[PDB]
Amino acid sequence: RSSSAPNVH
Amino acid sequence: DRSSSAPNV
Amino acid sequence: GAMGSMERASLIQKAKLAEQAERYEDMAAFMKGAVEKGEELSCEERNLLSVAYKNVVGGQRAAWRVLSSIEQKSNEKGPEVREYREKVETELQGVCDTVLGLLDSHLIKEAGDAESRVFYLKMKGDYYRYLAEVATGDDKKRIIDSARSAYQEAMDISKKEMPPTNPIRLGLALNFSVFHYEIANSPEEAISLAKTTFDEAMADLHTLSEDSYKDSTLIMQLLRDNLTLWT
Amino acid sequence: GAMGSMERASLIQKAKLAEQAERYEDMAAFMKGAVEKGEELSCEERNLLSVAYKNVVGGQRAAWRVLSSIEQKSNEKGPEVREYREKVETELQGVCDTVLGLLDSHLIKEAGDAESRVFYLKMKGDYYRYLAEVATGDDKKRIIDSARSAYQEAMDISKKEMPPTNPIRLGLALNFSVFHYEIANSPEEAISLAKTTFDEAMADLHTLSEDSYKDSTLIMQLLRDNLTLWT
Ligand SMILES: *CC(=O)N1CC2(C1)CN(S(=O)(=O)c1ccc(I)cc1)CCO2
Ligand SMILES: *CC(=O)N1CC2(C1)CN(S(=O)(=O)c1ccc(I)cc1)CCO2
Ligand SMILES: [Cl-]
Ligand SMILES: [Cl-]
Ligand SMILES: [Mg+2]
Ligand SMILES: [Mg+2]
Ligand SMILES: [Mg+2]
Ligand SMILES: [Mg+2]
Ligand SMILES: [Mg+2]
Repeated sequence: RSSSAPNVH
Repeated sequence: DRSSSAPNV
Repeated sequence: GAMGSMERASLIQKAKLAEQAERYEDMAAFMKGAVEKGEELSCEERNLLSVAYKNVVGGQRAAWRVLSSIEQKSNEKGPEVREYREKVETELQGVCDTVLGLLDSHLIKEAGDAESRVFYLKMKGDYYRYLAEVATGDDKKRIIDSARSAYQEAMDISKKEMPPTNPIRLGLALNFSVFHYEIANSPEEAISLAKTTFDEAMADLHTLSEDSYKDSTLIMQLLRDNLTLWT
Repeated sequence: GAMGSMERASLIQKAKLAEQAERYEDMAAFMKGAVEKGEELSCEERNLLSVAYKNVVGGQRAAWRVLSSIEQKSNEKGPEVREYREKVETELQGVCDTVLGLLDSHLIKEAGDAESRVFYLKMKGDYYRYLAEVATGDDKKRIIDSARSAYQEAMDISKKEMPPTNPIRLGLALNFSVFHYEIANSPEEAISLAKTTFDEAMADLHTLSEDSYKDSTLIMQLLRDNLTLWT
């Protein structure tokens, strides 16, 4: 699977 | 430290 | 109940799916519906029930501890920490009451094999212990007496009907020892029980069954870990 | 709503508490309640809202994928796998509908800086995209067009109002390219947008801000991984 923006901070 | 109890087997 | 219209076999099947999906609130609801059919639970099903509610309440306890720590560290602010801690506390108590109700209403009984009777009474002691962790005042004293009686009753059965290496016997003794030490302020009772439990298991370790070696030795190591912590 | 009586400041404070307690359902409820006060959210509060709903929906997405995978293998046993999958699907759709309604009713507007406006339209595209992952039929085609429109409108703003290294611009471009590839069956558009975004960021590296450099680079790192996967 492609990577989406991560759940950061 | 907390005492350890039985874990999730 | 929300699960009353579903067949028992489908509830067990969905509990297993929910475990694979790590949906432990769902898993517990499914297993509560299975219990309420009023049929006996197998060893495997008891493990599903136990895994589901331990994950749910375990997450609440971790949360309650985080918030309680912040709350105490605001006593060295507004009411928000207490309110949110009380909110999580109330939810934790609801899940414990749900487990205790299932145990009282459906699962604890005089019939059945030793594994089942000891497991349910241990669970009763454990969920009174989780209530005790957040209780205060005269409520806390009542809860502690209830955990103890449940645990003792489990211990009496386990000593008569189970070998000293049985993982359910061992896990019960470990949790009872934690109760003594962390809840009932009886460190000597805790230390003594862990020591006797370890020793009697170690003296029979050569008799271990392949289906049980892993569990037994891990619980034994936890007993020793606690003794190192308490002495 | 259950949060209508609570002060805005207390809702934000408890949202931060719920994040420390890893109580993401609670955190989302608190931030929905804060959004509904009708005041604008700061960057820090937008991060609280985003982290909260992404954790909730992300857990449902992972669960839905596990269950959907198990369901595929009865094409390789009763309705239970499908039923339980449909139950998680419905819950996922409810949460996405909740986020989209907040975005439409309160958050998307003409005012505010570009980060805010780009963030909310990006979020709208993401939650239409999550709906698309489970939609099946004439519903799905509409959802895909809605995601596309939200992303494009966000893209227009970020290109006119933000430097090519802004972490929100990058994250928007990353997710839009994911939409093209995984949802809209448009691999060429995905590589081109990903490459152009990566390239133009690399050519304008001087626009990096130390307080956001780490964020920017992580998204660029991910664009490169995606191009490596897609080519
Ligand atoms: C066979 C049966 O009744 N089982 C219930 C169990 C398997 C054991 N319990 S427990 O709480 O007694 C326990 C034993 C060993 C270990 I390591 C952890 C917990 C938990 C549910 O599964
Ligand atoms: C300042 C502001 O509005 N923010 C919202 C954000 C900080 C950024 N978003 S995001 O989805 O644009 C994103 C950017 C970089 C990374 I690494 C992950 C996500 C998420 C919430 O916080
Ligand atoms: Cl609260
Ligand atoms: Cl279901
Ligand atoms: Mg039946
Ligand atoms: Mg001070
Ligand atoms: Mg209270
Ligand atoms: Mg006010
Ligand atoms: Mg559905």
